[PDB]
Amino acid sequence: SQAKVSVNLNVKHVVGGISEFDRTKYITIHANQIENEWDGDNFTSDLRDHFLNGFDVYLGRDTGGITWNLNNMQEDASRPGFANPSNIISKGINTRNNYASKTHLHVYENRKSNHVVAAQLHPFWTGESQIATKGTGWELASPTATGEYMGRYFNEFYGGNGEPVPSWIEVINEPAYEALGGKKNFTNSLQEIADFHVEVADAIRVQNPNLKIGGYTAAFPDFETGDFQRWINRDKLFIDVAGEKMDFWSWHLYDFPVIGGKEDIRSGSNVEATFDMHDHYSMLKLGHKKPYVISEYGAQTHDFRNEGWSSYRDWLFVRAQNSLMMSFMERPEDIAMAIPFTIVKAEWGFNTDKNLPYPARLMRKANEPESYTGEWVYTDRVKFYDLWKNVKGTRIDTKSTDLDIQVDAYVDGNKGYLILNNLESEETEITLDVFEKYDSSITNILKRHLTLSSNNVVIEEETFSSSISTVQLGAGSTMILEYTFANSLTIDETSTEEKYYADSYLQPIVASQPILFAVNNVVKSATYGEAVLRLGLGRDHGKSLKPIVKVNNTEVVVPDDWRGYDQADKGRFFGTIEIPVSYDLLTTNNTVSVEFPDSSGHVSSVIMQVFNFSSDIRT
Ligand SMILES: [Ca+2]
Ligand SMILES: [Ca+2]
Ligand SMILES: [Ca+2]
Repeated sequence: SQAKVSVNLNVKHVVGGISEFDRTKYITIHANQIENEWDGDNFTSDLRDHFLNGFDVYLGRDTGGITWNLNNMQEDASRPGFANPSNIISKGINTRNNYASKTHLHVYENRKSNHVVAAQLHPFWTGESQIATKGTGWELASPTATGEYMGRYFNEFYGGNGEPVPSWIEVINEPAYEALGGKKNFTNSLQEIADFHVEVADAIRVQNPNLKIGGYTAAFPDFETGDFQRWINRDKLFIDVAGEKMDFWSWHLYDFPVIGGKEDIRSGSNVEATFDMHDHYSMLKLGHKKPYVISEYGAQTHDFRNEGWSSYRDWLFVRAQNSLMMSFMERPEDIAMAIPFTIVKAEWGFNTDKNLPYPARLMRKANEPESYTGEWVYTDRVKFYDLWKNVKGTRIDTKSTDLDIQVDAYVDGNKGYLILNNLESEETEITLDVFEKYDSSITNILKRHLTLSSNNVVIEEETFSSSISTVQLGAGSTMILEYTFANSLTIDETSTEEKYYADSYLQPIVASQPILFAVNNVVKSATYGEAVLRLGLGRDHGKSLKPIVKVNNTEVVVPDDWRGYDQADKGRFFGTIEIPVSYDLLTTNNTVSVEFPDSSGHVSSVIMQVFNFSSDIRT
């Protein structure tokens, strides 16, 4: 594979007003610094420091606190099925006081800006699978009782002298996964879960109206399944039923690189189509977008579930998290918080029947996999953080000739961070076209290559004293070039990205029948720019993904090589084809014509991604 990556160090890339890397939202871990797992017999005396400070990692998410407390909360004697308010209060005092006493944890509040808390499914869920509180043995009366508890919980177990209230409250973790029949089900309705969210959110807001509340924390947002029936029955329905009650959308986005020997990957076009369709419908139905909390993402490793830790298994996660995070970094204004699902130790997740530890761990005992003994040492998932430890600064315009090379770049004064992320399993020779208007010289490039070498995660580093023109980006690998310039870079050009949504979505594809889309009110706020027509395509394998596309009745070239892999092992293709559209083809109200040679499937979403350049930066 070969790709040319253009890097315009003076062009700030703005979207939704955001043009700074937000490590508090992106470089995160599914932890809370209060968790005992940060302590213990660790390879270092201060794991919190070594990890959170050492790699400048942010927080975070936890569910056990609210779940344990509900599981052990006394019942309201006057209102069966409700948590007793005075016991929520009383227990909250002890929690806040305990927190206040953990003085050495208080510094890490400045890393908890996007604290996410989700209720676990039980005993919060009031549906058919509802169980009584594990400790006190009573069943939540209603979603209202659940929301009231949660509302009281967040009022009493946070604030005051205790832990600051979390910033993102997910109503309930992965409510549909089991109850609605799993990832391939598309017939079951999310109606009850949606009503659950509305009712819980109403009750939370009653107790605390200043909590951002989200749902439905989908385990697997798979919109295309069953001719998009799954989308209709679940995620569309959630927007329809709960949209006006949610402050944010919550998703878990997991690549499945090794599920029954299949490679079912969200990274690339699929996750893009997922955001695209959900955004598009949200625009059509609600008239606005909501931020996403990706409270779990990365990879799961099903074919390894009967195996312990391995570096390669960490790789599968590390590769997924990179490729997925790059997509989240393209949409900073839509991302409230994205947390790779990496638990510090997940001792609570140890599988005693299998004598295997939880798969998703920052730490492992040194003697693993051979023995669950020895001090806690890092898994190779730390290499992700190691690689990203320095990324900060102003996002600048980057571009790849190959959509499988996801590029981003951030300039922090005289430090430049160029991220090259390989969606594909091919090594790619990247030609670097780094343009800088003001001659500012490179004093140093630290080339940090996070890749798979001998089935282990490694960061291969080379250092350079002058510009480099080509790098080898490994298969599925991520490279950060940490540039140092003689002087702070002047970022006086601007690429303002605005996204525009067709007046229609989810359009059935009929052979030789053009699907006509209006993409209207496109502000061409500059003289120079470029646009990306984003066609969400949901089609069976074997159906064409190269429609004839016209923008304002001018035919535009549809790439044969879309962002990401082929999706062969996925149930079907669901992915956004990113179609270069020239700025001069764009007008205010645009028609998009999409015509396939074959029937079936749908143009799930149509988004015109418009980039408005302060100057002719492409030429
Ligand atoms: Ca770009
Ligand atoms: Ca390619
Ligand atoms: Ca591709």
